[PDB]
Amino acid sequence: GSSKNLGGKSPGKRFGIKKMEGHYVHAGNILATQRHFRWHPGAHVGLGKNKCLYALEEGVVRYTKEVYVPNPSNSEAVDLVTRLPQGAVLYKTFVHVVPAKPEGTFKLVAML
Amino acid sequence: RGHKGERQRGTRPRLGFEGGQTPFYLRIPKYGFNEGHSFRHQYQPLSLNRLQYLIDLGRVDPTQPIDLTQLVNGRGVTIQPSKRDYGVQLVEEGADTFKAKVNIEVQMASELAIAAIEKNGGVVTTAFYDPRSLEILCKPVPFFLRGQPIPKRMLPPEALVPYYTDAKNRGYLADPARFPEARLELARKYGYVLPDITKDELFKMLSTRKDPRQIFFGLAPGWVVNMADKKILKPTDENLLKYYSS
Amino acid sequence: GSKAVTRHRRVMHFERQKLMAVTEYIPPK
Amino acid sequence: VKCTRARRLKKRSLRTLWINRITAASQEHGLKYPAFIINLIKCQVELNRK
RNA sequence: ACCAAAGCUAGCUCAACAUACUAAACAAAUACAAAAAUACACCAAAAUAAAAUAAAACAUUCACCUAACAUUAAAGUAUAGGAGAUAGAAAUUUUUAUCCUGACGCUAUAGAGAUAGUACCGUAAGGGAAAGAUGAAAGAAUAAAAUAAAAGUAAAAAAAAGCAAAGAUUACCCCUUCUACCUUUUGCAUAAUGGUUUAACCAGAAAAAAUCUAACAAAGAGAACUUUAGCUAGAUACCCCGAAACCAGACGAGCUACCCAUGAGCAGUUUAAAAGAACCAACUCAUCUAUGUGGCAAAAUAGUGAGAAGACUUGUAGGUAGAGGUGAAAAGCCUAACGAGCCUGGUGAUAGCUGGUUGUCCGAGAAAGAAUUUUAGUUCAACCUUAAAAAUACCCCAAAAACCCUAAAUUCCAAUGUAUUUUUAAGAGAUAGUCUAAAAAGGUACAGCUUUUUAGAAACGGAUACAACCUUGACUAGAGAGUAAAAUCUUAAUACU
RNA sequence: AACAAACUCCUAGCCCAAUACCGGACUAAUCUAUUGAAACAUAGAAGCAAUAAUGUUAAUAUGAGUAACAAGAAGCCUUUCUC
RNA sequence: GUUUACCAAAAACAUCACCUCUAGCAUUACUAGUAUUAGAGGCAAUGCCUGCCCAGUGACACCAGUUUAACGGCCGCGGUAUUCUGACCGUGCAAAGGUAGCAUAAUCACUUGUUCUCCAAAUAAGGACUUGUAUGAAUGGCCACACGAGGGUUUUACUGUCUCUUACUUCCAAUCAGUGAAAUUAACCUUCCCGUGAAGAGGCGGGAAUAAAAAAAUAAGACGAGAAGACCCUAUGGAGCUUUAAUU
RNA sequence: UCGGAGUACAAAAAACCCUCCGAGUGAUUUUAAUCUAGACAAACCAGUCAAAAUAACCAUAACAUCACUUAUUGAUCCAAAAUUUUGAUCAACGGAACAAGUUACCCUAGGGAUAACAGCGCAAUCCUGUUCUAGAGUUCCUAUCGACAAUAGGGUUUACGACCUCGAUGUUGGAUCAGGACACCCAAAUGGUGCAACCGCUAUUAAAGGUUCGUUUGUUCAACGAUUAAAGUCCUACGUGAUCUGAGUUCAGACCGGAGCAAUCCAGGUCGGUUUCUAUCUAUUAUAAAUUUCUCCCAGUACGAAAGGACAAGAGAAAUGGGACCAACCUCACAAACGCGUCUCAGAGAUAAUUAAUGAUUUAAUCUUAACCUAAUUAACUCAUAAUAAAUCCAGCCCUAGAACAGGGCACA
Ligand SMILES: *C(=O)[C@H](CCSC)NC=O
Ligand SMILES: [K+]
Ligand SMILES: [K+]
Ligand SMILES: [K+]
Ligand SMILES: [K+]
Ligand SMILES: [K+]
Ligand SMILES: [K+]
Ligand SMILES: [K+]
Ligand SMILES: [K+]
Ligand SMILES: [K+]
Ligand SMILES: [K+]
Ligand SMILES: [K+]
Ligand SMILES: [K+]
Ligand SMILES: [K+]
Ligand SMILES: [K+]
Ligand SMILES: [K+]
Ligand SMILES: [K+]
Ligand SMILES: [K+]
Ligand SMILES: [K+]
Ligand SMILES: [Mg+2]
Ligand SMILES: [Mg+2]
Ligand SMILES: [Mg+2]
Ligand SMILES: [Mg+2]
Ligand SMILES: [Mg+2]
Ligand SMILES: [Mg+2]
Ligand SMILES: [Mg+2]
Ligand SMILES: [Mg+2]
Ligand SMILES: [Mg+2]
Ligand SMILES: [Mg+2]
Ligand SMILES: [Mg+2]
Ligand SMILES: [Mg+2]
Ligand SMILES: [Mg+2]
Ligand SMILES: [Mg+2]
Ligand SMILES: [Mg+2]
Ligand SMILES: [Mg+2]
Ligand SMILES: [Mg+2]
Ligand SMILES: [Mg+2]
Ligand SMILES: [Mg+2]
Ligand SMILES: [Mg+2]
Ligand SMILES: [Mg+2]
Ligand SMILES: [Mg+2]
Ligand SMILES: [Mg+2]
Ligand SMILES: [Mg+2]
Ligand SMILES: [Mg+2]
Ligand SMILES: [Mg+2]
Ligand SMILES: [Mg+2]
Ligand SMILES: [Mg+2]
Ligand SMILES: [Mg+2]
Ligand SMILES: [Mg+2]
Ligand SMILES: [Mg+2]
Ligand SMILES: [Mg+2]
Ligand SMILES: [Mg+2]
Ligand SMILES: [Mg+2]
Ligand SMILES: [Mg+2]
Ligand SMILES: [Mg+2]
Ligand SMILES: [Mg+2]
Ligand SMILES: [Mg+2]
Ligand SMILES: [Mg+2]
Ligand SMILES: [Mg+2]
Ligand SMILES: [Mg+2]
Ligand SMILES: [Mg+2]
Ligand SMILES: [Mg+2]
Ligand SMILES: [Mg+2]
Ligand SMILES: [Mg+2]
Ligand SMILES: [Mg+2]
Ligand SMILES: [Mg+2]
Ligand SMILES: [Mg+2]
Ligand SMILES: [Mg+2]
Ligand SMILES: [Mg+2]
Ligand SMILES: [Mg+2]
Ligand SMILES: [Mg+2]
Ligand SMILES: [Mg+2]
Ligand SMILES: [Mg+2]
Ligand SMILES: [Mg+2]
Ligand SMILES: [Mg+2]
Ligand SMILES: [Mg+2]
Ligand SMILES: [Mg+2]
Ligand SMILES: [Mg+2]
Ligand SMILES: [Mg+2]
Ligand SMILES: [Mg+2]
Ligand SMILES: [Mg+2]
Ligand SMILES: [Mg+2]
Ligand SMILES: [Mg+2]
Ligand SMILES: [Mg+2]
Ligand SMILES: [Mg+2]
Ligand SMILES: [Mg+2]
Ligand SMILES: [Mg+2]
Ligand SMILES: [Mg+2]
Ligand SMILES: [Mg+2]
Ligand SMILES: [Mg+2]
Ligand SMILES: [Mg+2]
Ligand SMILES: [Mg+2]
Ligand SMILES: [Mg+2]
Ligand SMILES: [Mg+2]
Ligand SMILES: [Mg+2]
Ligand SMILES: [Mg+2]
Ligand SMILES: [Mg+2]
Ligand SMILES: [Mg+2]
Ligand SMILES: [Mg+2]
Ligand SMILES: [Mg+2]
Ligand SMILES: [Mg+2]
Ligand SMILES: [Mg+2]
Ligand SMILES: [Mg+2]
Ligand SMILES: [Mg+2]
Ligand SMILES: [Mg+2]
Ligand SMILES: [Mg+2]
Ligand SMILES: [Mg+2]
Ligand SMILES: [Mg+2]
Ligand SMILES: [Mg+2]
Ligand SMILES: [Mg+2]
Ligand SMILES: [Mg+2]
Ligand SMILES: [Mg+2]
Ligand SMILES: [Mg+2]
Ligand SMILES: [Mg+2]
Ligand SMILES: [Mg+2]
Ligand SMILES: [Mg+2]
Ligand SMILES: [Mg+2]
Ligand SMILES: [Mg+2]
Ligand SMILES: [Mg+2]
Ligand SMILES: [Mg+2]
Ligand SMILES: [Mg+2]
Ligand SMILES: [Mg+2]
Ligand SMILES: [Mg+2]
Ligand SMILES: [Mg+2]
Ligand SMILES: [Mg+2]
Ligand SMILES: [Mg+2]
Ligand SMILES: [Mg+2]
Ligand SMILES: [Mg+2]
Ligand SMILES: [Mg+2]
Ligand SMILES: [Mg+2]
Ligand SMILES: [Mg+2]
Ligand SMILES: [Mg+2]
Ligand SMILES: [Mg+2]
Ligand SMILES: [Mg+2]
Ligand SMILES: [Mg+2]
Ligand SMILES: [Mg+2]
Ligand SMILES: [Mg+2]
Ligand SMILES: [Mg+2]
Ligand SMILES: [Mg+2]
Ligand SMILES: [Mg+2]
Ligand SMILES: [Mg+2]
Ligand SMILES: [Mg+2]
Ligand SMILES: [Mg+2]
Ligand SMILES: [Mg+2]
Ligand SMILES: [Mg+2]
Ligand SMILES: [Mg+2]
Ligand SMILES: [Mg+2]
Ligand SMILES: [Mg+2]
Ligand SMILES: [Mg+2]
Ligand SMILES: [Mg+2]
Ligand SMILES: [Mg+2]
Ligand SMILES: [Mg+2]
Ligand SMILES: [Mg+2]
Ligand SMILES: [Mg+2]
Ligand SMILES: [Mg+2]
Ligand SMILES: [Mg+2]
Repeated sequence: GSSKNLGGKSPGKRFGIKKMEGHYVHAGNILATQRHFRWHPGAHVGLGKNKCLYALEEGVVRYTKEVYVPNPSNSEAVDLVTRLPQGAVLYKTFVHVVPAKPEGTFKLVAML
Repeated sequence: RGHKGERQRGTRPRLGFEGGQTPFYLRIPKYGFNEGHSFRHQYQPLSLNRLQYLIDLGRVDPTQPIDLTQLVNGRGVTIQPSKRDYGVQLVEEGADTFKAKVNIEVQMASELAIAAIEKNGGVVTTAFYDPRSLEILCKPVPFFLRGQPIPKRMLPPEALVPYYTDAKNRGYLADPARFPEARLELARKYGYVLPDITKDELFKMLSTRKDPRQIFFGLAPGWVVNMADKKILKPTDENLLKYYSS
Repeated sequence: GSKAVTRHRRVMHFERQKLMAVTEYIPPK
Repeated sequence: VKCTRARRLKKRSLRTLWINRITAASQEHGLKYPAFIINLIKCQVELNRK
């Protein structure tokens, strides 16, 4: 016969994890890019409009399992929390960046 | 060579052709980076570090006034009139260690370069040279062998009139009455005492200048230099004298 | 090449045949 | 080309020829070649087949 | 021992100088059908060159390509271009005379085509060769000297068995071991391509950026330019043969198509008939079959056939010429090939396509990701080669990477084992893949089938033969030794009174 | 057990395969600059090397002494016969 | 009568006849002519005929319009007389809806349509039946005399065509004497079988056979010799022809 | 061309004329600024995020939202608008500024990288045998058959793949000559039967020989007439064109129907249409020792209610095939050749399926991959037997011997 399926060809977007645990990253480096929320951002990690995670401070990347407390203004998420039984808590994965360099140091500039 | 194709038969396409695909040099929008580059003026930079270096080694001497011709004979700078070079600009790279006292004439100067020279008690003046005149000025001996009268130096174009008319740039066409007040402003700005140049024994040499219609020192338009006989020819007709002096 | 599952008792690689012959069952005597 | 390849085979062919002579001379005494060689090495007698 | 071999002149090439440039011969005859002494004439002419090609197609465009007055620079600059390919000035500058001219040019398949535009092939324009060797004397031919060396033959036919040889051997064979050589391919002893053999001849060429060596150095260069260690000079580089075609100008209607002139043929027989009537010769066509197929013949011979007073055959001579002529249209014929002649010039047309590519040895050594009138090709990335700089590369434990269920396992990383990797500067090839094991898909849970991902291989040993399976770190010599993969696989069965 | 490799030992070394592309060291034969003087050395230059293009020219073979070609007879020699 | 000189001589072209079209006229064609003339074409004597259609295109008029012997075209669906058939009727679209004739034809397929005659036996041939849903009227329909190196069938007569080959002559042929060519050729010391293999082996593997040469024969193989496959595809390779391709 | 899910199971990437969904934009207002660290992605061109800083406004205010939110899009040049800005089903979507058909009149360069013919691979299709019994067979599974299903093998058909050949592997049917297989049509032997006999159906064993002549079609095939013991199936480059044929396919001419405005096209028909080769090598160029049918007879017997009607055994005559020969007839103008004419044609061993005797494992029985002995029994095949036979005159002539070379005669002829 004849082919009915069309348009199935599309290259991958290379969605995945870029920096593993222990990698030393600087400010602005994209930790990971994703389609859906696979890894939630953590401490010192921003979140772009396309759900990509980028480090805000220079340091060591760490991955952690933590609890999930949704924003009350998010109607869909708060409804899911409402229907949970009393003994359960949501758990999600997070990406952290523990800072390495200190904020600054005091130096002698002038001795009057 | 290879095995078959356009490699072994030597008929591969031109340079920059990517096989039907639009080439890299044809998919970039046109913008003016070299628009009118053949008409932009160029100035060879001269640093005060090199100017001090020439004087210490005897390449040039401050006793005699220094202009573009003396720099070329000293192998300090090379000027190519063909490549739209309009002279030498003074830069301030070595202003801190400049201890010479000269009467230098250039085609462009900076605020710090002028201040550095005036600190020691020198004179800086900027003059414009047409490419027809600049070729003669940089290579005087070849010109004198062409058997032609010395022509008048042309005026700067409308674009370069303000630069050589203001007293801030020490323009050759500037009003001399505004030089002393402009000189003192630089002395006040950089905090150096302005020397009284009129009390130095070289005041006659330091005050030497050129007429705007004059090319060389002491020579006049219309003169023919017969180098073989070591004699200078001068015109006599009223029209010839008027044309070469107007 | 044939599929992993066929209808004709797929012939093993010769190295695998030796493995199937050295790992036989010998009843106690 | 045949000269070099045969030169490699020259050593093999002569070694094969020696074994046939050793086997022929060993069978004459009623002892096979495999029994004549291993039971001679066990006596620490290191004689090559040549 | 024949056939053969050897020789060094003939002359030529590229310049320079240079008179200033259709030679030599012209007694007679030469543009009547040239070389024929002699009668009322006509005579003469111009209209931009086009295209093959490049732009990977092709329409605007495409250097030189008829007419420039040169050289050093301005400059491959200003400008002109489906603004693509490529095309490209000027203003302004530089240049001292005569002699010193000859040859790191050839030596009879070279150099001009040349002993010669002659033989010879073409109606014509046109194409166009091979060919010489003794010595001081051949007025020294019972004459003399020289290599006796190419393929091919003779002296001298052959004796089982094999890519014609090697290992050898007292011995030519007999024995043992080896699937011609290049090209082209995933893979060729292949029954895929080319070559009978010999001699002669025949195919890599350019200096912008770069690397190596040297001069001088913040300056270099014997002007004109380049310069934040650069500038000047040297050395290191990129083939040959071949289309069908396209354009312009010549020469061809003595064959053939048609026509205009001028001539010449048709006997007998049958009919009031010279009626595109009838029988049958000369004569003209060529239906059918058989010989012939490098033939007698680049279209014929033998037999047999159709017309044979007409729209008929035929001689001489003239006319129409290729964007055309001519045609009772067969897309026929126009000098033995006409879907549009031949010759020369443009022309060394251009081919991603086929074939060819000439001494020895040594080092390292690649199977395909992305665009593309693109998949028969190119240009990038990866990989790799040469040189250089630098510090980290592989293996890599614990920790770590998603939400309903989910295998083999990947990513990332210290130690450790080991020397690799990155960067900079120059680069080409390749981009047409075959099988085995594993995870899948299409198919017939078919293919030596097809599309992807991971891994392997392309022995001179083993599976008798064998590209892909197994053993194997590919040097040379030895008549030494130890080993690896591996050589014949199992059963072949049932009395129940 | 044995027999069995480009593997690995043993004795000497010049001390490890290859297609496209790339790198290197040498070198046959010519001419020229200086040497050399029974045929060479160090250099500078190129028409610088042919077992392969249904390659060009010339000469040789094989096919093969094979395919195929021709003169009517006798005599007294040029005259009679047969077509 | 004519044509593809050199594979087609025919059913193709021409042709008398009929018809359409364009032109009122002078010094080189047509023509030393003047519409009963001369060109540009179609179709093919004769005989009986040549039906309907200017919507489209083209031409003329160059405006309405006029022209098909100009290019071309010349219909569905549903119901209806016991059954069958469908005179008729409903409804729709068109410029008109294939009229006369002939017909399983040289006429898509169905197809060896069905039937009769011919033969012992008929995918042949002739005569009928006939929607041929793709026949058809000067791109001509239909009928006939004469004619045909066209194509098909039947009877009669003859015969080596054949059942079934044979005898005898000449040119070839084979021996002797003379002259003496061509395609071809990697090297050959050039076997058979089974198996293997770039998938059909004189050459590999496992076995068999095996003194060496000459002459005369038959053509199974050497993927025999000959022509760089005419078929097929590819090439940003050509050319001829046509037009509603692009540019002009 | 662009996006999502599976193939691609756990970092990334990953294909098919693979399996399924979509996009070539709408709705709304929160109308979404300037400038810059660092990164993801990637051949390139493109695509994405983004802290700090500045301005905007709660006076220390930057993610436009929703529809699977992911895709909702286009490079230069060029053109138009104010200079801010815009412009393509350029969808062939990395895009030539603007270009269709046909070629069987075809040409050139190449490809077995790629088709038709042939081989090969494979077995969907096809063919052959077995396993399983529901049932058909009046009762009765398997005398003859056997649905739904199981399993093994053959390589004939149409396909599938595109692996060897396109610097050529010549292509249907006949003519000639046939080589081979057995899954046998006839001939021979035998088991079973819903086998009385006759005529049949079915199964086992055997391949030495044989398998007709005609009308139509180019035909293989098929139909029909006559006959035979029977008119087998298939392989062999669907054998065989360097042996022949060219009717058909399969060039150039020409009509008819149809498609196209045309050129031209049609596995639609019709008429016509060049079939080349001198044999180099391999291979090859005569032994025999028959086969079938019909008649008569047995016999109108056996067998059967009758109707019908045998086998074996005996005798004879023909046909084909093998090998020979002219007294006659016939071809016959040589003294020969020739057919249409004449002549001749064979014994023993040995077997397959099957049938029977004796007899043990199993003191019965039982033909025995139990022993000994023995019996009935297909065709091949083997052999008896027959043919061949003398080593060494050979110039010449003759010959029923012969291409040459050889061979037989030449004393009385
Ligand atoms: C099929 O017809 C083809 C020829 C085409 S040209 C007559 N066969 C080729 O072998
Ligand atoms: K071939
Ligand atoms: K080839
Ligand atoms: K070749
Ligand atoms: K003429
Ligand atoms: K002739
Ligand atoms: K290509
Ligand atoms: K005729
Ligand atoms: K009309
Ligand atoms: K009829
Ligand atoms: K005729
Ligand atoms: K043969
Ligand atoms: K495209
Ligand atoms: K198949
Ligand atoms: K072929
Ligand atoms: K048979
Ligand atoms: K042979
Ligand atoms: K006869
Ligand atoms: K028993
Ligand atoms: Mg993809
Ligand atoms: Mg996808
Ligand atoms: Mg090549
Ligand atoms: Mg290639
Ligand atoms: Mg394109
Ligand atoms: Mg400069
Ligand atoms: Mg596989
Ligand atoms: Mg072009
Ligand atoms: Mg090209
Ligand atoms: Mg031009
Ligand atoms: Mg313009
Ligand atoms: Mg010469
Ligand atoms: Mg020579
Ligand atoms: Mg010789
Ligand atoms: Mg041998
Ligand atoms: Mg091989
Ligand atoms: Mg191939
Ligand atoms: Mg290759
Ligand atoms: Mg070959
Ligand atoms: Mg080839
Ligand atoms: Mg050849
Ligand atoms: Mg350079
Ligand atoms: Mg052109
Ligand atoms: Mg022309
Ligand atoms: Mg004539
Ligand atoms: Mg007459
Ligand atoms: Mg007549
Ligand atoms: Mg004749
Ligand atoms: Mg004849
Ligand atoms: Mg005759
Ligand atoms: Mg006649
Ligand atoms: Mg007649
Ligand atoms: Mg002429
Ligand atoms: Mg014409
Ligand atoms: Mg004619
Ligand atoms: Mg025609
Ligand atoms: Mg035609
Ligand atoms: Mg010609
Ligand atoms: Mg070329
Ligand atoms: Mg590829
Ligand atoms: Mg690269
Ligand atoms: Mg770990
Ligand atoms: Mg590490
Ligand atoms: Mg490729
Ligand atoms: Mg593959
Ligand atoms: Mg495969
Ligand atoms: Mg791989
Ligand atoms: Mg081996
Ligand atoms: Mg080793
Ligand atoms: Mg060993
Ligand atoms: Mg190596
Ligand atoms: Mg390769
Ligand atoms: Mg040298
Ligand atoms: Mg050379
Ligand atoms: Mg040579
Ligand atoms: Mg040839
Ligand atoms: Mg050659
Ligand atoms: Mg010669
Ligand atoms: Mg000869
Ligand atoms: Mg011969
Ligand atoms: Mg002869
Ligand atoms: Mg006629
Ligand atoms: Mg003809
Ligand atoms: Mg004729
Ligand atoms: Mg003819
Ligand atoms: Mg009429
Ligand atoms: Mg008529
Ligand atoms: Mg006609
Ligand atoms: Mg007609
Ligand atoms: Mg009509
Ligand atoms: Mg009208
Ligand atoms: Mg009728
Ligand atoms: Mg009719
Ligand atoms: Mg029909
Ligand atoms: Mg017929
Ligand atoms: Mg007939
Ligand atoms: Mg009829
Ligand atoms: Mg019709
Ligand atoms: Mg009409
Ligand atoms: Mg018609
Ligand atoms: Mg008549
Ligand atoms: Mg007739
Ligand atoms: Mg008759
Ligand atoms: Mg002879
Ligand atoms: Mg032999
Ligand atoms: Mg074989
Ligand atoms: Mg062998
Ligand atoms: Mg063999
Ligand atoms: Mg002969
Ligand atoms: Mg012969
Ligand atoms: Mg061969
Ligand atoms: Mg053949
Ligand atoms: Mg051949
Ligand atoms: Mg070809
Ligand atoms: Mg074709
Ligand atoms: Mg293409
Ligand atoms: Mg083209
Ligand atoms: Mg062209
Ligand atoms: Mg043309
Ligand atoms: Mg148009
Ligand atoms: Mg990256
Ligand atoms: Mg901010
Ligand atoms: Mg462009
Ligand atoms: Mg594209
Ligand atoms: Mg893309
Ligand atoms: Mg372009
Ligand atoms: Mg035709
Ligand atoms: Mg061709
Ligand atoms: Mg391929
Ligand atoms: Mg064939
Ligand atoms: Mg096939
Ligand atoms: Mg084949
Ligand atoms: Mg099978
Ligand atoms: Mg029942
Ligand atoms: Mg099966
Ligand atoms: Mg293939
Ligand atoms: Mg394939
Ligand atoms: Mg060949
Ligand atoms: Mg036959
Ligand atoms: Mg047979
Ligand atoms: Mg049987
Ligand atoms: Mg029977
Ligand atoms: Mg055949
Ligand atoms: Mg045939
Ligand atoms: Mg023939
Ligand atoms: Mg043949
Ligand atoms: Mg025919
Ligand atoms: Mg027609
Ligand atoms: Mg005929
Ligand atoms: Mg025909
Ligand atoms: Mg022979
Ligand atoms: Mg023959
Ligand atoms: Mg009887
Ligand atoms: Mg007989
Ligand atoms: Mg008993
Ligand atoms: Mg015997
Ligand atoms: Mg005798």
